[PDB]
Amino acid sequence: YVPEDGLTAQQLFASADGLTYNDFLILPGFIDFIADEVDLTSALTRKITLKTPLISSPMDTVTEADMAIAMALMGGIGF
Amino acid sequence: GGIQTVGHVVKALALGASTVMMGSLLAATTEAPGEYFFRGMGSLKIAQGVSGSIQDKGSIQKFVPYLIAGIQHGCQDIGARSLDVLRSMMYSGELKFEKRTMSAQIEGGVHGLHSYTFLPFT
Amino acid sequence: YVPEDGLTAQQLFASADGLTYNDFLILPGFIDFIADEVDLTSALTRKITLKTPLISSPMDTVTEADMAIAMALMGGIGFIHHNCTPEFQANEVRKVKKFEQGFITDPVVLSPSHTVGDVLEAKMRHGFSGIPITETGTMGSKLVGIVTSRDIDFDHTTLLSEVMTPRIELVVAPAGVTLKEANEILQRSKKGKLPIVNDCDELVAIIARTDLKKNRDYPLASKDSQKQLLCGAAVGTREDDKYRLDLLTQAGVDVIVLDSSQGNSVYQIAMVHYIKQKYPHLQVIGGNVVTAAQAKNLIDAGVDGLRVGMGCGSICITQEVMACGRPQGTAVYKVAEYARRFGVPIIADGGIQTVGHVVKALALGASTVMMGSLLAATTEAPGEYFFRGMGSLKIAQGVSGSIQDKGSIQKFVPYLIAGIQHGCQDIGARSLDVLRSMMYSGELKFEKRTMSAQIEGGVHGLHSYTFLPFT
Amino acid sequence: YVPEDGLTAQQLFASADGLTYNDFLILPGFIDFIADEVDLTSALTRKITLKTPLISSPMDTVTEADMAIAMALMGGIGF
Ligand SMILES: NC(=O)c1ccc[n+]([C@@H]2O[C@H](COP(=O)([O-])OP(=O)(O)OC[C@H]3O[C@@H](n4cnc5c(N)ncnc54)[C@H](O)[C@@H]3O)[C@@H](O)[C@H]2O)c1
Ligand SMILES: Nc1nc2c(ncn2[C@@H]2O[C@H](COP(=O)(O)OP(=O)(O)OP(=O)(O)O)[C@@H](O)[C@H]2O)c(=O)[nH]1
Ligand SMILES: Nc1nc2c(ncn2[C@@H]2O[C@H](COP(=O)(O)OP(=O)(O)OP(=O)(O)O)[C@@H](O)[C@H]2O)c(=O)[nH]1
Ligand SMILES: Nc1ncnc2c1ncn2[C@@H]1O[C@H](COP(=O)(O)OP(=O)(O)OP(=O)(O)O)[C@@H](O)[C@H]1O
Ligand SMILES: O=c1[nH]cnc2c1ncn2[C@@H]1O[C@H](COP(=O)(O)O)[C@@H](O)[C@H]1O
Ligand SMILES: O=c1[nH]cnc2c1ncn2[C@@H]1O[C@H](COP(=O)(O)O)[C@@H](O)[C@H]1O
Repeated sequence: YVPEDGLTAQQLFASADGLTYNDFLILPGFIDFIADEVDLTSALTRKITLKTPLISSPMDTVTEADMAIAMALMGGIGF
Repeated sequence: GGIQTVGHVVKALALGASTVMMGSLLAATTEAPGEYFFRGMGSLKIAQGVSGSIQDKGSIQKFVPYLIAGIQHGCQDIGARSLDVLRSMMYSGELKFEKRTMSAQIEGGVHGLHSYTFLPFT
Repeated sequence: YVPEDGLTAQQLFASADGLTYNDFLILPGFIDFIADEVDLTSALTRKITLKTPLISSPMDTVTEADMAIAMALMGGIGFIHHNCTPEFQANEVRKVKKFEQGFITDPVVLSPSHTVGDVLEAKMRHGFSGIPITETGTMGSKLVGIVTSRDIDFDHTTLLSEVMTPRIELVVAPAGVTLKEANEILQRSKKGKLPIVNDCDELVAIIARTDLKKNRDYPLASKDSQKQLLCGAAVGTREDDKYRLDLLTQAGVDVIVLDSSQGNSVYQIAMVHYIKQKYPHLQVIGGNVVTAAQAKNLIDAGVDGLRVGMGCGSICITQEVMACGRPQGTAVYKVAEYARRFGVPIIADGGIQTVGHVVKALALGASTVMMGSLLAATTEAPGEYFFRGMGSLKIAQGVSGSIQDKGSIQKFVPYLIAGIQHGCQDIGARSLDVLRSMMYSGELKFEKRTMSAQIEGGVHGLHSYTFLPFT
Repeated sequence: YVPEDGLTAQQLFASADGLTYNDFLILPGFIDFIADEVDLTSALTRKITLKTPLISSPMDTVTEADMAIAMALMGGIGF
């Protein structure tokens, strides 16, 4: 038996202090697989599944046609 | 002091007490001093005790085996192979407690019945 | 805009203080429906759905055959206690299953050479009086006639051939016809019995007017695909329980519950594995668990249901004989919030004293509620009156009590249903499933009830009084 | 994975509210042994080990010679 350490997400966010990404960490676990085996298939909407989570934001300094092509080729999607 | 039942004996053994010393639980028995009908040692300059009476409970040689079996079953229901393992479990944090408010205390011999008898095998 | 009041279930139970049913309340909501509209269809195990959540606990002072019948008729289910000979338990389950039948596939029959005394003897022995008659005195023979009570309203030495209604007169339906058409020809016939014979004129099975009359009378009964009452039985975890279970399944049990003070043990898990190997079609309900850790390994073993609660029974002295236990409200909440992910329903047993406790238990995630003392003194309960925990006697786990008698189940349970319906209607839940979804999403909110708020039930402002529930 | 339930002894007694035996419970665990297998050997003092924890209190209404004998015979000790 080994005691549990750290806060669940629910416990962490219950305090209502306004956390951001730079304000908490995830404690490690157990490794029994090569890194490349991880699968990133993610769902964009309820009928589109992307093989990677990456998306490019719709802005006039990013996501041209030539970037939407080059980001759809790599598994993501561009707006 | 305070030991009234096997539950209290095991609770005291769980909290770190190596042994448990009994008073009233053994006061009325075939081996206890005096005689029957049908006392705190400071009970009499000031009264530290009281003079009581108890229902008689047979003999120690027939009553203590029940008190041992109750302890064994109480630890077996917890998963401790011995008292030392039970106290080690309490110390390491493996054995966990729950608080018992009054409305959870009344859930022992609940008063749903009109009358009853106990008959412990003793 | 109106501010939110009260604590969600999660907020109420996060403090970890050990709440019970008498230690909190549910704040009301909005009413836009008549009480009778509420729907109580509850799930016993993963393949049994009961039209009411009431269960009778397996004990030697409750759940006879005559109470399992009278509680299955009213929509619930009853578990036959296992403090009896295995043949006795099998007989109890047989009598539970042979109350209403549909196709009576094993009717007792006689040959024409028998005697009116024999027919009367069989009547006194079982209860059925419409004895079919076949040439060989068995199912595999020509149907020659039938003898019923109306034929014997009287001499006892006369043979059945002199009292039978012959086959030339009988109105019979050809075998292989669906149940509906069989009932149609029975009802146009205006006669009590409709034997069923095949194209070879050989008796196959019979149906009775009284079975469909019982269906008409009891709309909420619980039945299987053969239209015969649903029965459950309890069994221990010793070795002899294997032969016990063999006998039980011979009787025709539908659901079996493992009986143990603490469920989480290698012996219970071995029984679960044996059951799910020998009888894959039988639903097994796990033992008494009060924690997620206890529930997990029973779920893995493959219990189709879970019994939650330990130490809180009315007749239970476990909390005093040993130090283990957990308050009923916290126990039911915290094993029913975990079980829900795997679909195994929960049966919160013990501590139920009132309709308020029944509804409180069903609000906290318990799919069904199992009752003890509430049903112990009734016309259908075992024993006799004047004017007992199953471990009450090496050590006393129970107590022998007495209760004030409460009439019959068939007149007591409708009030118990109406109370639940009104309690949910006052909250605004169209059904128990909606109530538990409300509890889970956070819409249904609770309030704590200190002692000075508990004393505000039947307050002691009165000198004396009477209750008179319509029952 | 299954979440932990209940309070450790340290957590239970940290509040400093004055608990007694009738004020808390012990949650159950796992059973893989017959009850009789449990061993109760307990230590009275640093050089006396009793095969059972039971002791009889020293009082004038208990622990005669005839009870000290009958309690030492059963594994305990009497004062
Ligand atoms: N409210 C409660 O939680 C509660 C508490 C105590 C008793 N009860 C009731 O009392 C009745 C019996 O309780 P019980 O605890 O005596 O049940 P039980 O005797 O069937 O099981 C308890 C004991 O049986 C032993 N056991 C089980 N299978 C075994 C096997 N194969 N080999 C060896 N030992 C084995 C266990 O180790 C344990 O000591 C039941 O009706 C039960 O529900 C209920
Ligand atoms: N002979 C016989 N027929 C039955 C029995 N129970 C139901 N039936 C028939 O099976 C059909 C059941 O459909 P309904 O009567 O519409 O519905 P119900 O009463 O809810 O039926 P259950 O779901 O069995 O309660 C009808 O034809 C009934 O007459 C029974 O015990 N015996
Ligand atoms: N009212 C009434 N019911 C009858 C009569 N004869 C038989 N029955 C009922 O027919 C019903 C049919 O259901 P079952 O009990 O399953 O019938 P069975 O399986 O043939 O026989 P038993 O188990 O012996 O009762 C029985 O419950 C009997 O009570 C009779 O003369 N009058
Ligand atoms: N299929 C059938 N066709 C014709 N007559 C039948 C048939 N089955 C039974 N009978 C006869 O009809 C008469 C009454 O049958 P029924 O089944 O209504 O009696 P019962 O229900 O046993 O009597 P009770 O009036 O006590 O309820 C008897 O003479 C019986 O033998
Ligand atoms: O006279 C007395 N006054 C106060 N405490 C006493 C007296 N005599 C014995 N005790 C203590 O009280 C205990 C008995 O309590 P019991 O276990 O509940 O019966 C023992 O722990 C004693 O040492
Ligand atoms: O003999 C016993 N000792 C301890 N608990 C029992 C015993 N018999 C039945 N029980 C349980 O106690 C309950 C009955 O409590 P009630 O609902 O308050 O009457 C059911 O949940 C049972 O399974």
